[PDB]
Amino acid sequence: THVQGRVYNFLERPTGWKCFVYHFAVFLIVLVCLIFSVLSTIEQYAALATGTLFWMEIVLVVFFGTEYVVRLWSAGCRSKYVGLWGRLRFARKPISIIDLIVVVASMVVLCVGSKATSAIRGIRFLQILRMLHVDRQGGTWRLLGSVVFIHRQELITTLYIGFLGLIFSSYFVYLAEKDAVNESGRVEFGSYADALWWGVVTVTTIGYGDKVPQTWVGKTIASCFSVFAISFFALPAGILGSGFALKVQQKQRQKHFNRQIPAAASLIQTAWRCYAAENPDSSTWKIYILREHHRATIKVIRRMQYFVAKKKFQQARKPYDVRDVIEQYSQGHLNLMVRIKELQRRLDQSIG
Amino acid sequence: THVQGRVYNFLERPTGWKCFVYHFAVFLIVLVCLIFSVLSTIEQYAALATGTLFWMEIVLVVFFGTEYVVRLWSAGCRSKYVGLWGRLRFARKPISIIDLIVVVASMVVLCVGSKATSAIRGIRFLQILRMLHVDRQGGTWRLLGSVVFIHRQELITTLYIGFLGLIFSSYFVYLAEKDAVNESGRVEFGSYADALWWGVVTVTTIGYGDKVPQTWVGKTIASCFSVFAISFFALPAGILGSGFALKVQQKQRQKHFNRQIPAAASLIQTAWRCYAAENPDSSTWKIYILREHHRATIKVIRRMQYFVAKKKFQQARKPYDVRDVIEQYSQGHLNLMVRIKELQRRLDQSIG
Amino acid sequence: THVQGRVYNFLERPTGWKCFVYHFAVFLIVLVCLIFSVLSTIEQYAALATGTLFWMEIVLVVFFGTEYVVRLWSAGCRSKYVGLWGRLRFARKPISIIDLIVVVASMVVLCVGSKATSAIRGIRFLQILRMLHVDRQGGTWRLLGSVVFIHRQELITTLYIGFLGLIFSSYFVYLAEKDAVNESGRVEFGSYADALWWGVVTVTTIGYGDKVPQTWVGKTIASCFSVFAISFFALPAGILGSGFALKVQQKQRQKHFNRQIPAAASLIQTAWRCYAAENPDSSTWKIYILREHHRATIKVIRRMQYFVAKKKFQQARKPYDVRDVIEQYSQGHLNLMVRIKELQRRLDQSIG
Amino acid sequence: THVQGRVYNFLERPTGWKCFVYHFAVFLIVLVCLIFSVLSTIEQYAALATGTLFWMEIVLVVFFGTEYVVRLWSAGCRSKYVGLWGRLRFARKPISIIDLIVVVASMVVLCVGSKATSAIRGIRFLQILRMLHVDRQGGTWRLLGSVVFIHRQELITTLYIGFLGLIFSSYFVYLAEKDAVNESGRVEFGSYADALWWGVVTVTTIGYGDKVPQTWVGKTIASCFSVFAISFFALPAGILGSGFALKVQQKQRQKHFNRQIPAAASLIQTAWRCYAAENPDSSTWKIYILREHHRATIKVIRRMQYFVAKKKFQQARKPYDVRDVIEQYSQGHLNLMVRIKELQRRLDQSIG
Amino acid sequence: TEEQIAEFKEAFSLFDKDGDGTITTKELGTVMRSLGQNPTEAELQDMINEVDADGNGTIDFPEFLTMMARKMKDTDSEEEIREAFRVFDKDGNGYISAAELRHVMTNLGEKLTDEEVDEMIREADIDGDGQVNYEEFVQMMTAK
Amino acid sequence: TEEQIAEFKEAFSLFDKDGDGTITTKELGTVMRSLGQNPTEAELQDMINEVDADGNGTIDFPEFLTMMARKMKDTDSEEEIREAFRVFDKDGNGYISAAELRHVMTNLGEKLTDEEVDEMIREADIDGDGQVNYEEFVQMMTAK
Amino acid sequence: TEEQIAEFKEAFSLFDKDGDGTITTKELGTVMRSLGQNPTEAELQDMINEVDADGNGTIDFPEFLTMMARKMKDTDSEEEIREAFRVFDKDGNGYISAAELRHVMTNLGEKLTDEEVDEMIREADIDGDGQVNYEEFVQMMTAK
Amino acid sequence: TEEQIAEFKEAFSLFDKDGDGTITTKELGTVMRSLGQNPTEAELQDMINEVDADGNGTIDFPEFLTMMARKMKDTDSEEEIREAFRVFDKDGNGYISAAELRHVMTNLGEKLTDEEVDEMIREADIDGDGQVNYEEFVQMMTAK
Ligand SMILES: [Ca+2]
Ligand SMILES: [Ca+2]
Ligand SMILES: [Ca+2]
Ligand SMILES: [Ca+2]
Ligand SMILES: [Ca+2]
Ligand SMILES: [Ca+2]
Ligand SMILES: [Ca+2]
Repeated sequence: THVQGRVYNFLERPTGWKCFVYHFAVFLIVLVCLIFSVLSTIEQYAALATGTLFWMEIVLVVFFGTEYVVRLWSAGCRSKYVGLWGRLRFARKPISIIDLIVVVASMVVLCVGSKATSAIRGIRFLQILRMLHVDRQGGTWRLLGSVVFIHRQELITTLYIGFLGLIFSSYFVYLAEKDAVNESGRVEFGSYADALWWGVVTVTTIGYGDKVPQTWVGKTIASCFSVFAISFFALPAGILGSGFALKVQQKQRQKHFNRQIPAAASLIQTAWRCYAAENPDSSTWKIYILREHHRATIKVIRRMQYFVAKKKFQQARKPYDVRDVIEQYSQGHLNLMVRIKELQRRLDQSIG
Repeated sequence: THVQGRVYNFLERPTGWKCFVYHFAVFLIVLVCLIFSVLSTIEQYAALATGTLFWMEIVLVVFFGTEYVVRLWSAGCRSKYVGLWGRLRFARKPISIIDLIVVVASMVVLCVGSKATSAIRGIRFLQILRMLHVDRQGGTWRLLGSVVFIHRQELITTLYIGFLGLIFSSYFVYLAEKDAVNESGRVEFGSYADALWWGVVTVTTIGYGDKVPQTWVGKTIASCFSVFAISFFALPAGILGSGFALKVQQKQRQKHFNRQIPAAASLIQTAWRCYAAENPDSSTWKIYILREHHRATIKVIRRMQYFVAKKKFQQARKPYDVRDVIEQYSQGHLNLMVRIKELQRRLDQSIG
Repeated sequence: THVQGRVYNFLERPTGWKCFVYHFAVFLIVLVCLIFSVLSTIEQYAALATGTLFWMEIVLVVFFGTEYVVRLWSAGCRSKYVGLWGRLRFARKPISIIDLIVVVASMVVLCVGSKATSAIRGIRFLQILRMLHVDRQGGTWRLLGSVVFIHRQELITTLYIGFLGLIFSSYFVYLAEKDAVNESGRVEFGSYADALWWGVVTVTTIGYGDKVPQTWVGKTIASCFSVFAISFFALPAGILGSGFALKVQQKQRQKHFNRQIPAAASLIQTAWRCYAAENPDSSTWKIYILREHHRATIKVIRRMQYFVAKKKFQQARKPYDVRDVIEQYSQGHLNLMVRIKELQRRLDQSIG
Repeated sequence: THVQGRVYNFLERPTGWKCFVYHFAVFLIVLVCLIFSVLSTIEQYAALATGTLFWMEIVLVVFFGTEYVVRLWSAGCRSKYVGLWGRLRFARKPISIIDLIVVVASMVVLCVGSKATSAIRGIRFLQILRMLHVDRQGGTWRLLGSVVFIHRQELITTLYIGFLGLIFSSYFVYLAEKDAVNESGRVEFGSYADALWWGVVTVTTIGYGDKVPQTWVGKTIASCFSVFAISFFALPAGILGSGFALKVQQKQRQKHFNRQIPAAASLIQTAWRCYAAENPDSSTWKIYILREHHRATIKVIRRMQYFVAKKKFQQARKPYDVRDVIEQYSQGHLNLMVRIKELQRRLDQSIG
Repeated sequence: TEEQIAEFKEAFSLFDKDGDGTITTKELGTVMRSLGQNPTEAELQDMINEVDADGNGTIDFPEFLTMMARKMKDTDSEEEIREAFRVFDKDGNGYISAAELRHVMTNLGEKLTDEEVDEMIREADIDGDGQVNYEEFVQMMTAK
Repeated sequence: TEEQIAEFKEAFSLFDKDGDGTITTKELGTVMRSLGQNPTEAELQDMINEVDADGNGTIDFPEFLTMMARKMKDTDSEEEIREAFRVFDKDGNGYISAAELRHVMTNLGEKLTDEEVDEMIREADIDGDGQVNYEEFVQMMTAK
Repeated sequence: TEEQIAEFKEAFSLFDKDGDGTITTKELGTVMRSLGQNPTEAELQDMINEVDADGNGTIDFPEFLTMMARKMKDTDSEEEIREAFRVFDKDGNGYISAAELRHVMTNLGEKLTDEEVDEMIREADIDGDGQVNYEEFVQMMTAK
Repeated sequence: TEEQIAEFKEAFSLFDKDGDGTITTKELGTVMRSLGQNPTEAELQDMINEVDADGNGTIDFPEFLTMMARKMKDTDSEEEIREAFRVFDKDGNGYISAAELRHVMTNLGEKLTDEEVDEMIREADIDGDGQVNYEEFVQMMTAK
C-alpha cells in the first residue's frame, strides 16, 4: 500500500511545497480564530465576533474531525502503528491526545453551551489550545529540550544562586522600607510578599515602578542587588544561545550519511553472528571449516567483534573531532610499522 | 576606457580615503536633513526649519539626480550592465529602485505641494528614506541575512515557544485580573487585548507600568511568566551574537587567496574538457594519441575528473578544519605505502 | 565497618534515588517554612502562620540537631576526619558552620525570645538562611567560581568601564537637570545622589520612572548613555554564559578515566623512586645490579623521569586538543625515522 | 643604577603585594573623595563635606604632585624616556596628560576659589576625573578596544539596522499617536522628537512609562517594534561577550614563551645578515669561502631566508591551530620520503 | 556463581596458554588463526582496546570478566541495532525489502555467507511477504 | 530512458572487463593507462571516492548510474564555474584578458594543450578585441 | 651556595664528558646505558624536552641549574601525587588496600621491583592494618 | 625602472640557467650548494613557498619581481625586529647586555660567526657602555 504512505507523508512528515501550503493555511485559519477570540472580549466587537464564532467553530470542528480520522487511518503505513493496538499506540502520543481533546471539547461545547461565562471561556481556551497543532513532529520542543538537558547543571546553578540573591535582597529591602510612606500616603513595602514582588520585578529588569525603595539604605541595597543579581537572571538566555550557536557550528562538520553504511551493515552482521552462535546446529559454524572446544573461544571472539562494531557505528555518526585524527594516525602508524617489519623480515629471510 | 571603471569604483564600490570622505559627507548632510525634519515638528522651530527645508531639498534633489545619472552611465564598466538591457538590469536592483523613488517623489513633492499635512508628511518620509542610501553594496543586510538564515531553526523555535508562553500567560492573567480595579478607579485588564499588551510589555522586559496585576494570583502568574518566558525572548540576541562571534573567529583560519588559483584553473580546464568532448571533430581528442570505442570511456573519465576538480575547488574556498587534516594524512599514508611497495617490488625484481 | 561509609554516602555525597527523595523532601519542608514566614508578615495571616510556626520550628530544630550529630559521627569514614581533630576539622567547613548556626540560634530563640519584634525577625532570618542547606558539596558555588575566576580580567574591565560611564553620565545629567521641575512640582534631580540613582536604574535597564530627564539636553545625554553604557552592564551575563557553554562543549572531548591509570601509577612510582634515592642503604639501588659515583647521575636521571611523569599525568587529565595531535605525530615520526635508520644500518652492516 | 628601575616597577608596572596595597589605598582614598563630592550636593551635608573637602584636596594635590615628579624622574629607566625629549615623550601620554591636568587644575581651583557655582562644579568634576588614575597601563581600555575593533563590522551592522528600525518605528508611532490625549490631558507624542525619545526608551528596554502609545494602531506598531528591534540593540553585548569568551578559551592553547626564542634569534640574525650584505667589505662574506658575481645570488638567498624567518617568528607567537598540524605533517612526510629515496639510491648504487 | 567463574576462567586459559595472566595481541591472533581467520594487526589491536580498560595493552582476568558480564539484550543495544537498520530503511516505515537486506548483508561489512543470510531471512520472515519487518527481527535477536 | 540504461551498462562493462559488478582503482587505472594517462594512485583514489557512495571502495552499477545522471548545466555548476573564473578577474567587471587566460590555461592546473587553448579562445571570441567576456563562455559551456 | 654550584657542575661534567657545555640525547642515553637502562629514543627526547628551556635540543648549564633547583616538597607536587593516588581510591575515603597498591605498583607504569614495593609497604603501613592510608604516605614522601 | 627590471631579470636568469622561466627547489639548492651551504630539502621548500604565490611549486618572473619589490625598512618589519629583540630583554627597559646578545647570536638560530658578531657589536655600541640599546640597532638596521 503506497497511498497510505503518501497521505501519511502529506500529514505527519510534510515535505515539498504543497504540504507546506496546506499547513500554512491551517495555521492562518487558526490564527484568525485566535484573533476573533481576542476581539470577542472587546465591548463593541463582542456580538459580531461571537456571532461569527459559531459557524467558524462548526467548520473547524468538522474539518479537524475528518482530518484526525484520516491521519489515524493513515498511521498504518508505519510498522509500529499496524493493527488495533498500533492505532491506540498512536493515540497515546501527546500531540494526538491534544488533537482529540480539542475536538471532543469542541463538540461538547457546541452541544451543551448551545443548549454563560464558562460557555465562552471554554471555547476561548480551546482556540488557544489549537496553536499547539502547528508542530506535528515536536521538532521545536525536542530541539529546546536537548539543549536544556545538556546545560542543566549550569541552568540549575544560575537559577539557585539568583533565587538566593532575590530572597536575601528582598528581605533586606523589606527591613529598610517597612515603615516608609511615599507620596499619596501608601506603604509600598507593607510585607515580605510586597518585597518579593518588588524583587522579582527588579531582578527581571522589568521595573513597573509601582514599588520603589525611598530610603537611602533601601536605595543602596537595591543598587547593589540590581547591579549584581540581574546578571544571574540574564545568564540562562546567554547559556542557551551560545549552546544553540555551538550546535549550529558543529552541524557543518558532520560526516556524510553514506559513511555509516558499512558501519551499520557491520554492526547488524556482528550482532546477528553473536545471536546465531547460540544455536549449536546453526549454519554460521561452517565459517571455521571436529569442533568441540572451539565454541567457547568463538563465542568470545564474536562478542569482541560485536563490541568493536558498536564502537565503529558510534564513531560513524559523530562529527569530525581531534579523536578522529588521533585514531587515524594510530592506525596509519601501526600499518607503516608493520610494513617496515615485513620488509626487514623478508630481507633477513632472503639474504640472511 | 578606464574612466568608466574609475568612476564606478568611486561611486558603487568605494575604496581609499577620497571615496570615504565623499560618502561620509553625504551621510552627514542627509543626517542634517533628518534633524531639520525632526525640528520641523516642534512649534517654535516649525517655521524656520521648513523655510530652510525648501532650498536644501532642491539642492539635494538636483545633486542626487545628477549622481544617479552618472552612476547609471558608469554601470556599463561591468559586463552584466552593458547595453540597454544591462541598464534596466542595474535599475531593477532594490537600492537603485529606492534611489529612483526618493528622487522622483522629491521632484513631485517640490512641484505639487510647494504650489498641507500630506505635503510635509511625504517629504518627511522621503528624507527618512534617504538613510538607506548609505549602504550602496548591501553588506550589512547580507551579513545579517546569512547569520539569520543559518540559525533559522533555532530562531523559529524560540519565537514559537515564546509566543505560546505569551498567549497562555496573558490569558491566565486576564482571567485573574478581569474584574480588578486599581487606584483612581480604572480597570487595567478590561479585555484579552489589554492582557496581551501587558504580556508583550512584560515579556520584552520594558515594563511601562500602565498595566500591573494587582491580585495575588495575577502577581504569582506574572512572577513565574516573567522568570521563565523572558529568556525565550532574550534568546535570539544571544544566538545571533554567538553566531557572529563564531564567524569572526572562523575568519582567522581562512586559507590564502592564492591557494585556490590552481584549483580554479583546474576546474575551468576540466569543465571545458568535458564540454569539448561533446565535439566528435574537436582537437581535444589528440591528447590520448582509430578511435571508435575509447570515446565512451574518455567521456566518463573526464566527467569523473570534473567532479574531482569541483570537490577540490570547494575545499580550497573553506577555512581549515579537521577534514583537511584527515584528507592530508590519507594522501600521505597512501603515498608512503605505495613507495614502500615500490621498494619491495624493486628488491624482488633485482635479487629475487 | 562499612555502615559509617553508607551513611556518609547517604548524607554528604548522595547518589541513587532514595537520597535524592530525602533531600527533595528536606528542600520542600524548608520551602514551606519560608512560605509560612512570608505569610506571617501579612495582617490577616499573621496570627495563624505565627501560631503554626512554633511547632514546625521545634520539629525542624530537633530533626536538624539529630542529623547534624549523625553526620558529624559519620564523617569518620573519610581519612581527613578521623579522630577528635578530624571532627573539629569537619566543623570548620562553611556549610557545617552554617548548619550549626541555624540550629544553635534556633534553640537560643526558642529559649530566650519565647520566654517580641526581634524574636520573630530572628527566626524569619534563620529560616531564610536554611535554603543554603540544600547544597551540601558546594557544587553550584564552585562551578560559578571557576568560570568567574577564569574570566576575571574581562569582568573587571567591563565593570570598571561601566562604572566610569555611569559616573560621568550621572554628573552630566545632574548638571542638565539640576533646576528642572516636573509636573506636580517636584525636583527629581535634586542632587548628585539622585542623579546616581537615576543612572543606576537606567543603566541596569530597569527604568522605574520615578526620575526621568525633562530637558532636551538631559534627554539627549540620557539617550546616548542608554544606547552605549547599557551594553557594558549587559556584558558580564554574555561573557559568563558563553564561558559556561564553552566548558559544556569541552566536556564532550574528555579522555576516558581509565586512560590516566598508567600515568598515575607511573607518577607515583617515579615520585617514590626519587624519594627512595635519598636512602644510601635503600633497596632501589639494585635496579642497576660497586656503585660510588653513579649515585649523583642516578639521582638526576630519576628527577628527570619524575618531571616527565608529571607532564604525562597532567596531559592525561586534559581534554583532546591540537597539542595531543602534534605530540603524537612527533613521537610517531621519530619512531619511524629510527626504524628506517635501523634498516639502513642493518643493510650496510650485512652487505656494505 | 637599579633604584630607578625598582621605583619605576613600583609605580608604572606594579607587581607583588606591596604595590597592590599601595594602589588599592590610592583607589580607596579617591573613592572616598568621590563619596564626599556626592555628599556635598545634599543640603544637610553640604557644609560639612565642603569644609572637609578643602583639607582632603590639599593633601591629595600635594601627594599627587610629589608622585608625578617621582614618576617622571623614574621614567628614565626605560630607553624611550631617556633625556629631555624622553621626558616630554612620557608627558605626552594620555594618562600622564590626565595626571598633569588633575594636578594643575587642582592647584588653580584651590588658589582661585579659596582666594561660586563654577568654583565647586570644577572641583567636583576634578575629583570625578581622578578615577581614571587607577588604570596606569591602560590594560582595560586596550582589552576592550582590541575586541571592539575585531568585531567592528558586526557592531556597525547591528547599530545601523537598529537605528533604521528605531527611526521608522518612531515615525509610524508618531503618526498613529499625533493627536491622542491620555488621562490628565497631556499629549505624550507632540512631535517626532517625543516619538524618538519614546523609541529610544522602548528599544533600550528601559521603559520609563512617561510616554506610552494609547491607540490600537500605535500599540500594534509598538508591539512589533518591541518584539523585533530590541534584539538589534541587545546584540552588541552578546557579540562582545562571546568574543571575550572565545579569546579566553584561546588563551589555554598558547605556545610556551620558550618556543619563540630560537625563532626570534633566527629573525634577528637573518635581518642583520640582510643588512650586512649591503657592505662590500663586510666580514659576513667569508661564510661562503674570488667572489665577483655571486653577490647578486647571495643577496637574494638572504632575502628569502629573512622572509622565512619572519614567517617562523609569526607562527611561533600564535596559539596552536589546524595550520600547525598541517605544516608539521607536510614537513614530516617530506622528510620521510626523502629518507626512503636515500635508501633506494644507496641500494641501487651498492648492488645495482 | 561457581559455574560462571569456572567457565570464564576456562575461556581465559584457552586464550592465555602461557600462565602469565594477560592476553596479548599475539596470543589473540594466534588463537584466531588457529580458528582460521588470519586477522589484521589493526583488527587485533581494535579487539584488544575494547576489553582492555587499564590501558597497558593486554587483558587481565578482571577485564575479561567485565567484558563477559555485558549483555546484548540492553535497551541501548536494541536502539543501536534499530538505528543501524534505519540506515537501509528507505521509506522510513520500519520495513526493509528482503532483496535489499540480502544484498547489503552479503556485500557490505562482514560479508555474511549465503547460507547464514538465508538462515537470517528464514528467521526474519513475516509470513514470507517479501518486505521483512526489521523490528521483530531485532526483538527476537535481543530476546535471547 | 531504456536506451540510456543500455549505453550506461555498456560503458560499465567496458570499465569492468571482469563481470564482478564493481569497478576498482586497479581497473580504472588499467583503462586510463590503456588510453595513455599513467595516473597516480592518489588520483585514482580521488576519482573513485566521488562516484563511490556506499564507501566499500569500488563502484557498483547504481553508483555508476547516479554519477552518469548528474549534469553540468546546473545553476550551481554555472555559479561555481563563474566563481572559478573570478579568481583571475583583476577588476571584477566580468572580463579577463585573452593573454592572461591563455597563460593560466596552459601553465596551471591540467595544463591544457596549445591547440585546445586556441580552440577555446576561438569559441570565446568577442570579435577579436582581445578582452574575452568569461560570462558568455560559461553560458555557452553550460548550454551543452 | 657555592657547594651546590660545585656539585651541580660536577654532575653536569659527568653527564657531558665532552667539555662542549651541552648535554644531548646521545650523551644522556650513553650514560643511561652505562647504568644499564637501554632507554628508547622517544624516552630520551622526552627527558631532554623538560630540562631544555631555550628549545635548541640540548641542555646548557643554566637549564641544568634551573632543573636541579626544583623541589618535590612543593604544595602543587603534593596535590598532584594525591590526585594520582585518588585514581586507585575506590570509595574515596583516602584509603587504598595494600594488595591493590602492591598489584598496581608491580604491574603498571614503571613496574617497580618486588623488594622496593615491600619497602614502600613497610614505609606506608598504619600499624599493619592492611588498608594503608595514602595521605600519610604522600606526607612523608614530600617531607624530604 | 628599466634598470631595475634589467638587474632583476639578470638575477632571475642566474638562478634559472635552464631557460624554462621558473625556479624549482632543485635549481635553488644547486645554486646554494654552488655557494657551499648544502641546504635541506625542507629548507628549500620553505624558501620556495614564500616567493611562490600561484602555488604551482616554482617561481615565475612576476613572483620574483614581487618578492624583490619588498622592503625591510617597513614599520611592520621594524616592529617585528623589536618584538624579536624583546624576547631576550629581561628587565623590559630596552637594553640588552652585550654578553647575552653575543651568546644568543653565536649559539642560537642561524649561529652567526664570531667575526660578524663582533662586527654587529661594534655597530651596536653605545659608547662602549656594555649594555647595548637594541632600539638604535634596529633603527640603523632599517635605515639601509
Ligand atoms: Ca609478546
Ligand atoms: Ca590490562
Ligand atoms: Ca571488478
Ligand atoms: Ca555493492
Ligand atoms: Ca603572465
Ligand atoms: Ca643548549
Ligand atoms: Ca633538468
